[PDB]
Amino acid sequence: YGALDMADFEFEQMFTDALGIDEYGG
Amino acid sequence: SRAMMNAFKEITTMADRINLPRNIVDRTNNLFKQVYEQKSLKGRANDAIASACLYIACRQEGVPRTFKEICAVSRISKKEIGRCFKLILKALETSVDLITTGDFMSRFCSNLCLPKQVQMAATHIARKAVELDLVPGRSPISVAAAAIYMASQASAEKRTQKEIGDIAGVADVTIRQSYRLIYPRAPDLFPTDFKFDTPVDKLPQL
Repeated sequence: YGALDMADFEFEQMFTDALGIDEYGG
Repeated sequence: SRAMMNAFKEITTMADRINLPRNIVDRTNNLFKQVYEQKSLKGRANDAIASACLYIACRQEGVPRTFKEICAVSRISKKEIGRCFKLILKALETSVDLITTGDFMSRFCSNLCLPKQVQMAATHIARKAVELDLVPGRSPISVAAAAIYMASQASAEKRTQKEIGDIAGVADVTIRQSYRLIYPRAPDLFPTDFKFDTPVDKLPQL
């Protein structure tokens, strides 16, 4: 089950800035 | 081996520009040495894997308060960066998450030339998070220490996790655990007194 954990940090690397600019998309 | 030498050079180039200590390069070299010899990871994204190991290296000693200050390379294949990160993150832990009980003082945590302004701010951040129980993965004490780091960040204070992990004697990884699902979309941990020194707004990744 441990090896299943990979994309959990993906959102903390890509989505962090991707979503971070969502509320600042102006 | 092809991306091995490539990634190393990329990391060294960035680390040298940011003026990072050997603690980064030496660690990244050791980490990449193992992640490059993975069955699943055959070197899909050199830049991503390089940044992944780099982030883990500066996780404790090297991070300039925020990962944003060193997000020079972390702007490409960010998906794969976090992907490989979790793989190595669970491979080696400092095992400092065994105390988290002496942070009740908090004053000693600011012994590293840290103004009490950060102290008062941190307690307010922690209170909002603890009273809301945003992060029930540890204890209310862990949120306090983590809040001190957050307060320093928003006050333009470049501190590392090492101080809270070793000097404070709380729990290094506890900061990461608290600073996990504590934010729904933005650092909504400010009650009212927090005027926010650093007006960056978009502050993701520490």
